[PDB]
Amino acid sequence: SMARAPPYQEPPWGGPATAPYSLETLKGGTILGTRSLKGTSYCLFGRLSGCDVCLEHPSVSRYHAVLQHRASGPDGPGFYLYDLGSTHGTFLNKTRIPPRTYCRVHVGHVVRFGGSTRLFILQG
Amino acid sequence: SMARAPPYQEPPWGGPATAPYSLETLKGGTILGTRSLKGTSYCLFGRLSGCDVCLEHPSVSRYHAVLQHRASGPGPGFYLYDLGSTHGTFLNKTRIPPRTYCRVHVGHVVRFGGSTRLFILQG
Repeated sequence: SMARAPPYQEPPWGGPATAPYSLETLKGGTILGTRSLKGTSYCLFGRLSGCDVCLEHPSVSRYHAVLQHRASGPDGPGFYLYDLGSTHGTFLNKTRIPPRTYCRVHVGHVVRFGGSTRLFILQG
Repeated sequence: SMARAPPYQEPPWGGPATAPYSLETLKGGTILGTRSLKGTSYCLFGRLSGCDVCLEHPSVSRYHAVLQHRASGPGPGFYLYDLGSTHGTFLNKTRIPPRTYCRVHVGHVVRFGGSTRLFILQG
């Protein structure tokens, strides 16, 4: 069979995060760990082991969503959520975002994928 | 009926938040809602009805803590200040010292006493 394409193409405006932004995980009222976004151009979330963040919940799509960073100017931050046509949705605070549409993630905003219990907080 | 005034003195460096900052409230992995911090210098938390954020949990003090904004000059400056609460104020995974300003970076989590409610500073 013909080898599948990668699930996502980084847009021309994408680039690595240079400032010390991070993603903090919450699970059911409990603060878990923090993942640095420094040096990250984009973070791919999904149930497949090949994702940058591998979610276990069966409602999460194999390739679910991407958090894309906009290239920093020469010098707030430009992070955008992009749902890959997920089966059970991507949520930015309470809103289910439209598929395949870049949605700005302001600092402190919460992201949830499908029915996963994990919440991800963009932090500065 | 009505209570005494809170034991808080707005510091000289305090001033109103002009940018659209807010507090997102969570409980048990569920997002509850958002509280705008627009047009306020400080947000008072506690069990008394006079607080800006009124918590019902009995472990939350009558006047528990303040989130104080630093006056904008010519990262936002928000600082948490526990009013000597009996059962503590938590920032990140730490119970903060009483009556000490502690920087709350955007997206960081605040909790009061034994309450399961979480507050996230958002931009």
